[PDB]
Amino acid sequence: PFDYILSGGTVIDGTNAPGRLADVGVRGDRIAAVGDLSASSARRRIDVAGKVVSPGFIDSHTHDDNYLLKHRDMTPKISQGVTTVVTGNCGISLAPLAHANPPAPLDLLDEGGSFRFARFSDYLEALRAAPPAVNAACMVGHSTLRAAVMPDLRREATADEIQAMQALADDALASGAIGISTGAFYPPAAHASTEEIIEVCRPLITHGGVYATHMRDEGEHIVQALEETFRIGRELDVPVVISHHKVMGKLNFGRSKETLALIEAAMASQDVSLDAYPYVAGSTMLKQDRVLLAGRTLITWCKPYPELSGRDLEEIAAERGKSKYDVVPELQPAGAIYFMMDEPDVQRILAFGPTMIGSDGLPHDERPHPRLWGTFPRVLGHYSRDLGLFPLETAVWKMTGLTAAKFGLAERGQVQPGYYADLVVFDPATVADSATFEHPTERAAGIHSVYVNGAAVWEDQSFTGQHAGRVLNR
Ligand SMILES: [Zn+2]
Repeated sequence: PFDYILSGGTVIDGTNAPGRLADVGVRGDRIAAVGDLSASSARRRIDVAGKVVSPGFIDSHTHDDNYLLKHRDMTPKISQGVTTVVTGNCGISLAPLAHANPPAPLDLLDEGGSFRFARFSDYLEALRAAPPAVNAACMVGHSTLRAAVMPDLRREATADEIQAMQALADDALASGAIGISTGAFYPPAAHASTEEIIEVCRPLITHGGVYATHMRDEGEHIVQALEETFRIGRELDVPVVISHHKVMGKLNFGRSKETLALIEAAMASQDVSLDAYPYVAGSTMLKQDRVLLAGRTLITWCKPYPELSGRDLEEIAAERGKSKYDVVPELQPAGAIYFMMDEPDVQRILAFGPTMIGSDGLPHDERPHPRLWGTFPRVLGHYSRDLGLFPLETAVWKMTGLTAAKFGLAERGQVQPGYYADLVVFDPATVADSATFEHPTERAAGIHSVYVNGAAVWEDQSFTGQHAGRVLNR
């Protein structure tokens, strides 16, 4: 007999097909059957009339590396329907690095002494021994590798340093990492050359992993950064994933037309993917950057002056008699939210066929960007239903089947017999992001229940206590 059947709802199967009335039966960690299951014995037949049963949402871009260890409930994600997270993005991974004061932006993962894993395998073992509520597909970050190996980050790595970093990356992949990410936009890797990145990432071909990247620049020089990324992909001969695609700064508004055209052209000749979050503001370390600081900027946390959390940086700066750019050093380390994108570009990028959804949530932040709690329902409700940017099945595909295919997460991302029972039950009419910039931790509406490997992890608007997630391999 099946353990349970989600009966009477509409199945949106993750393959980008209009929903159809069908039941979903689960046995253990697997979807046993899909269709009219009235004739199948089941221990429970759960009524989900009026709801959609879809595959669990796979987050396209997280910084949950440490959150998985410290807050196993993973409430910000499971409350949104997320069942799997891709970690170790933008060159930032929790492991391998034993360091009491890692360089920003690695601090976005730190709760205080969190960087304690000398080997990547140590980190994966900790996850497997105390599993989180969601599955984890983990990448190793090139900036973490530089921090672990280089005595001086302000220059290109020597061959010896490249050898040490490549060895750590190869061990990580052998242990289960699904790829390597870079973020040369950030200080720890700003001096890394294209060749350094290529040499450290060589093992991806041998292990069948992916190359993910926070491009070197996402503004004035985004074409050069895209070309660098495509070149790295061709040299590595592995799939590339462009993280949180955007065009930032007023001088670049509207340029999504140009960037998406370059990406679409590259996709015709090499393997390229991209993801994005559904908002007009970014968030990361507080950084002295003319473009990030051009517009409205809010502080998310601040080490030297904790009282600044939540404040408007222009006010802080002006009261200190400085521009935002000049006041930044005295406030570091800190985090911020930057209103530097334009709605038409965000919509064009979200609607671009291949764009996967990634929240880019920064879970340890005191006053976080709402994308941490509202990304997926914002796409399903606001964008799909309310604005009609894409039909619901396409919005679901962009956070399920597409993502599972690009990251190579076998037997996940689709409601198919034999696949793992990572599932979401949501009300298409009411699903909505409730988190706002003012109240960024509000739980989404319309998420009825969420299942990971067949076990309910979210029910009655609460974590069930099921630590059902698994560390995944490509
Ligand atoms: Zn990034």
